[PDB]
Parts: sequence; C-alpha cells; structure tokens
Amino acid sequence: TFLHLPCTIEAEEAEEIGVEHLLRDVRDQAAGGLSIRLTNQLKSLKGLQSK
Amino acid sequence: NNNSALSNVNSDIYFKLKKLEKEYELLTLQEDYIKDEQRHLKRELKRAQE
Repeated sequence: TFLHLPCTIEAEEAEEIGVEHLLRDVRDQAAGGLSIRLTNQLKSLKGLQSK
Repeated sequence: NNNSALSNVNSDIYFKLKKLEKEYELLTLQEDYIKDEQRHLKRELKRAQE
C-alpha cells in the first residue's frame, strides 16, 4: 500500500533565480502588507472549511 | 436704464451647459482611475524595495 508522506515545494537556490525572473505577477498570496493578508484570512477560512 | 436678458441664461443651460456636464462626468471617471493607479504603484513600490 501507498502511505502519504509529507511533501512541500521549497526550491533549490540555483532554481530560485529563474523563479524570481518568471514571477512578475502582483501575487494575491505572497504574505505582503495589511491588504494582502486580509484577502488571505478569508481565503484561509474557505480552505479549511472545504477540507 | 440697463440692458440685460434673461432669455440668454436659460438657453445656455439647455444648450451649452449640458456639454460641460458630459465633461464633469469624465472627471468622475478620472477620480476612479487614480484609485487603481495609486494601489498599483503601491504594489510596485514593495516590489522595488524587495
């Protein structure tokens, strides 16, 4: 059987440089200013609720 | 004495003032525009600093 084992995206450092280059979007979730995290807090409640 | 007409003001209101009124609607629109533009340079300001 196939058991779930924790995974996350973390990026290499050499990879990073290109990730920065190709992301030129404002980023709705990026963890910014007051504004960015009020949008998050709502998003976060509907995330959990569906789970 | 005097020389004035009242006819002229009233005419000016139907004719000429309505075309100025289209223009004041545009300054409303400008008002809206510079909210989104202010927010945008705020996003970019952060991006520059990073």
